[PDB]
Amino acid sequence: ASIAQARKLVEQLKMEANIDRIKVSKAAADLMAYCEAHAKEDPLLTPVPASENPFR
Amino acid sequence: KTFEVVFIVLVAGSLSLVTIIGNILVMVSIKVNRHLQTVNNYFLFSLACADLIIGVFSMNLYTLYTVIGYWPLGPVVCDLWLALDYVVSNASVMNLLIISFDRYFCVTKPLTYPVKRTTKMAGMMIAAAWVLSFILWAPAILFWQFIVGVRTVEDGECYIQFFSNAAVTFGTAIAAFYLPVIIMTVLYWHISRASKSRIKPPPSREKKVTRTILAILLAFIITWAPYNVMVLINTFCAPCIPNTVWTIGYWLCYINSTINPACYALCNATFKKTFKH
Amino acid sequence: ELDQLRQEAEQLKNQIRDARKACADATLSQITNNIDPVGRIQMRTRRTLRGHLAKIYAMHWGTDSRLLVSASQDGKLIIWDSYTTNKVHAIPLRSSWVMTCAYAPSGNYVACGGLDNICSIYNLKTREGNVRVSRELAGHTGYLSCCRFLDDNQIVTSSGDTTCALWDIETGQQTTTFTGHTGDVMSLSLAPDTRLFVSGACDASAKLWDVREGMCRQTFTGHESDINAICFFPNGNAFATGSDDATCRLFDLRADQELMTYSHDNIICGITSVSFSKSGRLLLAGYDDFNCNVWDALKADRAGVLAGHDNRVSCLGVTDDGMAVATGSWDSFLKIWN
Amino acid sequence: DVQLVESGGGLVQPGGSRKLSCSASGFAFSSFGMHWVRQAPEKGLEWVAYISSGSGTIYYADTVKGRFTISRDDPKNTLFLQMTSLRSEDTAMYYCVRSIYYYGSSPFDFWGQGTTLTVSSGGSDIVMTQATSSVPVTPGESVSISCRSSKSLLHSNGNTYLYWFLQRPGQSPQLLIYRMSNLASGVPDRFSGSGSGTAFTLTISRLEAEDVGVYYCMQHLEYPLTFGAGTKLELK
Amino acid sequence: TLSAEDKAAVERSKMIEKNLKEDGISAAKDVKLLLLGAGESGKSTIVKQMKITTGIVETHFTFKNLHFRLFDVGGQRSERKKWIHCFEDVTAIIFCVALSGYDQVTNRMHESLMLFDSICNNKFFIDTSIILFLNKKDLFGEKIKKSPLTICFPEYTGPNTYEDAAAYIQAQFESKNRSPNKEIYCHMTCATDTNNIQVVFDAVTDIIIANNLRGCGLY
Ligand SMILES: CC(=O)OCC[N+](C)(C)C
Repeated sequence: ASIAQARKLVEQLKMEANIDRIKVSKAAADLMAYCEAHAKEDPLLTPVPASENPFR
Repeated sequence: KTFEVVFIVLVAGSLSLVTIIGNILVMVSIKVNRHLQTVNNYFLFSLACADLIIGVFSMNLYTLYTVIGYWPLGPVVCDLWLALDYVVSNASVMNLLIISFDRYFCVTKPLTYPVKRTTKMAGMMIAAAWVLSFILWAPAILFWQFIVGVRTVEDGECYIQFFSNAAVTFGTAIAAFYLPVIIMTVLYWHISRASKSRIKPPPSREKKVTRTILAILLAFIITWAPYNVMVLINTFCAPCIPNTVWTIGYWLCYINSTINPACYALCNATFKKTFKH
Repeated sequence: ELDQLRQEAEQLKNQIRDARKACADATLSQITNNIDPVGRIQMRTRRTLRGHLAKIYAMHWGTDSRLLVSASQDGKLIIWDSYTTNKVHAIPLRSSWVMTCAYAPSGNYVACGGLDNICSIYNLKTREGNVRVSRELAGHTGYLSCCRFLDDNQIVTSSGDTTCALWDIETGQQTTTFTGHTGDVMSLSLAPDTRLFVSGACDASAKLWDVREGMCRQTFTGHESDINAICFFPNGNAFATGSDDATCRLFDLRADQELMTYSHDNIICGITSVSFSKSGRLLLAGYDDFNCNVWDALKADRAGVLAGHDNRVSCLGVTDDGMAVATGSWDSFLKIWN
Repeated sequence: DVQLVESGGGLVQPGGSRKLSCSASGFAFSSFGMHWVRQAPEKGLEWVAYISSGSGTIYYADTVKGRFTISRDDPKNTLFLQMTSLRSEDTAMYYCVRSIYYYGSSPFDFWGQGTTLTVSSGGSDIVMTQATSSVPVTPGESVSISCRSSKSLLHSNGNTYLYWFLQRPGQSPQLLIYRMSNLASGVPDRFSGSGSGTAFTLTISRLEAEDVGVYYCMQHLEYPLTFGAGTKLELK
Repeated sequence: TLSAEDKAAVERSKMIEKNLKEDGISAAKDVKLLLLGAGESGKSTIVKQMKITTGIVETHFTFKNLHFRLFDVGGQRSERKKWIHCFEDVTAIIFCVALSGYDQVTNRMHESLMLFDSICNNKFFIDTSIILFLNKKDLFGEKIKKSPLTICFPEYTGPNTYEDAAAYIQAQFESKNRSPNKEIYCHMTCATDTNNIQVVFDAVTDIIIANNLRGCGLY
């Protein structure tokens, strides 16, 4: 009955509650470093001259 | 003299302002609103452009002419202005005719016609109307005197020269007025007849349709009728027509251009909802 | 014994919340108070692809960033050429109700699905000319929402029966099934390494699956309504979920918690599609109020609007080299922007 | 599976006429472009005509315009060539090729088998020259074949329209590399092509006894299509 | 032109665009419907009397050089609001109500009324007209002769005859719309009735004519 469902739910929660967590400061610094380390290769926020733009 | 001229100038300016404001309102409303923009509105756009041109140029220059009393700029400008006026008037009439045809084909052939009428067909029909009006009016008006090899326009007036000729003015007037009015009234009778209820206090759907049809047809006929009837009595016997009635007539034809934004572009509730702004 | 297990689950979730609270020391807004704003990113329409007759529901780019696929309820799956606005294939479908499409990374196959509960696979490089149906997968008990190609041999689908599955196209059998959701599943995005993926459901939750063991790994719950679009960050350590409560949020895998929400009091209509840029500095999100938005993903402030559609935008996607972005709305048109 | 078989050749007196047929079976005939290519008893290959899918555009060679007519009947998936006022220089073997065209397709991928035809006695083209004529080879050795043109084949689109064909003796030509370095379907990885503008080469690695024959180069930049004299490979 | 053929590709594009146009033209002579209702409301009966497995089940039929597509979507047992946006732009909606709603499942008639209210005021169906079928009209006579109608509607005040009660039910159902751009057609249908395709036909024609009049601006 509901015993199997409850056992599955608690097993899932226990399995999920054993994961390493890093600090949010690092998890934001990594994102910002990736964003600023690829600024020159993103042709969207840095407009491309019409000499190399393939759609115009 | 003292007050009559200023009164008629004020009336002409008021009508010209109304015409321009209505046309520009139509033009802006078509562009700005996504809902209002549709493939069945390019005809209204073309009609608005024609009405605007007629209003500004024809109304203002003819007002100046009728007040001062004689054509200032000489025969060349007179011929150019007459050609432009007649061409754009015929373009307006042809736009009305194309709208009538579109409504007839959309109502009588409901399912297949809307998809078979691509956006290119609309532009083709507008181009056909404008080009046909241009070919019919501009060449003859500009080159009648060179062809017949004599010029009779007096230096004290500005009117089309081949009005003396019988067959040509009959052909132009008969076509330009009497053909589109007959086509329009026949098509609108067919639309009204085929718009009843077939099943088994709001007003019945046929009542609104008939009201709009009568409004459109009366608005066209009452304005454009006085001018063309005097042409046919003029071509045989000129002295019958007094001078004052001709101006009133030439002007009513202009007044017909004021109410086109009302008759054609104020039936959809979206126009009025936008117009509150 | 139901009450005891319920209490155990309550204790487990309390521990989860306490750990999440402990692991947070600052906010991404605080650390990003010094970076340079991107300014007004003005984009212009370059091409308009007008072939369809009904509302467009899905669209996927090609691996070479030139070929494009689109699907609609006119019964057609026509693939385009972006540079020349040419039509190169037109594939008639069996069911007009189509809500997803995919285009294989190698370029040989495409996929389709919808209310018919069947994911179809087509071969484009056949020896005899015209395209033909290769497989017709049928294992789901509800409408499909999103399908992605692992490779030419295996595909992953998400359906509205609260399950996701991984198929073997050669045999045609449902190799693995993923379960754990409560409501309909409506979105799916694969990792850059294609070793794991996420899925957002209509119970306001998103899960982190693993394609090998077939077991959910993390559960993220921040939204207040159904989630309609997910997309990974380019580095594969974060994703953005656009939900139906007129907001979108960014989640981080390792931190296991929300990072930043992108909302504005002038916005009330919900999201339909979400995609990033090649560097992750921009977030593009479709909307129900007939236009699209661009968000400075590191500052949560608007940085442009992509107007030009007069109905709901339903699909959105940037190319694999980041040169262009394509959108498609319910007015049967599709645009390209640079 | 895919088959192109022709019929209608034989002995013709000068001044007569003949009708050649190309019956196809195994593919979507109605959505393909079909060519006609003839080969002299000892010379190389020469292009004859072309008809597009839907019979929209038809092209003819310079030496057959006004005498030959090419038409197709795709409901019965057969291709025709009507010939009028034959001369002594029209005696050759006529082939039938399919040339599906779209973005990324491989034209000239399948060739017919050919019908003989013998007749008894009664400027702006892009010339392409293959200086090499015949070279000896041995198995296990690498050789290079060169084909040069007179106009640059590098279009502004970035494409370079050069096609390489192989004709083993007593057989019909095959497509090796198309436009100008892509590898065709079913051809091994040994073959490779390179070049730029007007000088091109074909690289063969680990030559065996099965890839012996004559190699031809063709251009597709602008009609008429021009072939080359071809280079013959024979065992040393 | 500067095209390097590179020009049969354009020809192919034009040919398949022509095919798309031809397919679109030929797919505009079939009317798309949508059948809604509840169990035991007789919505299967109207399908059965109309002449000629998960997913969308259809009832593909034709009548008088106009082609019809009846989509029955009662088999999709999932969230309704997540796939009804693709079912808009249908010509009409067919709603079936059983007149013998005199028992619990609340009274079935009240559930039907609530569902009709929900479907005629949805944001995707504000402008789509509804054709309403009142099924099982033969049972209703004996049911109302045996039992009164006040069990369903306490505020009923009038004769207990067939005509007045039927008119009251029809008015109660027709008083659920507020949009002036749509109309509700009604019909009393027995369990076994002669014609029910003509009623769909002459209503769909009226819907199409009204839509054309509105679009032209002549309305
Ligand atoms: C075309 C036509 O005959 O009408 C005359 C127009 N009008 C009176 C403004 C000059």
